[PDB]
Amino acid sequence: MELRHTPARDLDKFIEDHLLPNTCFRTQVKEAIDIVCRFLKERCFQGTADPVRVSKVVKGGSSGKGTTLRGRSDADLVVFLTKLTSFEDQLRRRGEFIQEIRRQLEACQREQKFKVTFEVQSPRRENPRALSFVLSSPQLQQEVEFDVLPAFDALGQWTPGYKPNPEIYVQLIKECKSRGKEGEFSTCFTELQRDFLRNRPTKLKSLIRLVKHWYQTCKKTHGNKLPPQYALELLTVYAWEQGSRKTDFSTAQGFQTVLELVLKHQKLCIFWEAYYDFTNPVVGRCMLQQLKKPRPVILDPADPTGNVGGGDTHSWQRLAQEARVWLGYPCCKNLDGSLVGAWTML
RNA sequence: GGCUUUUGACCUUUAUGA
RNA sequence: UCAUAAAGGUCAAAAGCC
Repeated sequence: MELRHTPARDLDKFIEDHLLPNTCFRTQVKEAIDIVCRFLKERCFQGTADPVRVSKVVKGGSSGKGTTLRGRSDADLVVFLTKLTSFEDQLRRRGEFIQEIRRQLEACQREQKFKVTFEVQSPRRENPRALSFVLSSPQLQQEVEFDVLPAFDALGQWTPGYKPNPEIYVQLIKECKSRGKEGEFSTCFTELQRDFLRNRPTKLKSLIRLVKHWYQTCKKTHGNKLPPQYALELLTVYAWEQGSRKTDFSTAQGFQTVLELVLKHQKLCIFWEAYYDFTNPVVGRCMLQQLKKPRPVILDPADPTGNVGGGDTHSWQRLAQEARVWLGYPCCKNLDGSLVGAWTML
């Protein structure tokens, strides 16, 4: 029943029975999300003496991408505030707004609205990106974990399917590389990150789910010294774009392709021009600098300052060693014993 | 041939915030 | 119009099952 004992033919069956989200489970999470969202915009930042307001609460993480694994009762919310004027503004006052959110959550708890339990000092205080807590509500039938991140609304009103004005990227690059905070404000472009995955073929998302499951399995051996999970998601998308491009493909072949790409990480230089490009001199120069870095280079399609590769070859070494082992498992093999084969790249 | 689910798309509408 | 949840209808993709 485990993935490592599942034959290649049966990968889609494994995904269906173990990875695809459940209806009743998902409805609980969505209601929990609405409860927190309404708390933020109706209670937390709504006082008449309070100038700060919520322009939008954006659902990030896997829930925004539609790549959620079954049994995952959690949500990552980015709350964009009208007060922040810049990225540096966010970097300084984020600890302040997190304190306020926590104080209002305590107030609602005092008023017996719901029950919240905060994560105790897993990160050290200063500088935190998120407020972490578990929500318990009488309306809900299960508990839901939350990560809430206050952010400067860099995109403003952005419509999916369109390129942001590059001037926001110029602003980002200037502020980032002035204080060495490359990739620090990728959360501001959460909407771009989920948009990059939203319209992908259904089976590609299922493959992402499978890759994520494999990743988290390895994560129980190595812990947090692996590359970011987001890097594996981008790598999976890259594999499909270069080697398949079809709604219908072999799940096993896609899986082996990603594993082999992990092995060949020393030659990975991956980027997109989905939301930015070389047309703007400053932006294009930033892109070029990134492509000249030690491999693997996997540039965030939403943030030109972010190399998801991590700049840690040790993490990729540990993942490559898992990749080589898993290539000998039944999940990459036909019943006769031979490998299903990887996609032919370009 | 049929059903269901998951993930998206489109046309309206409701609530809340901007 | 954007964000979060929901209502009605239609469409698509993939998967599972009969």
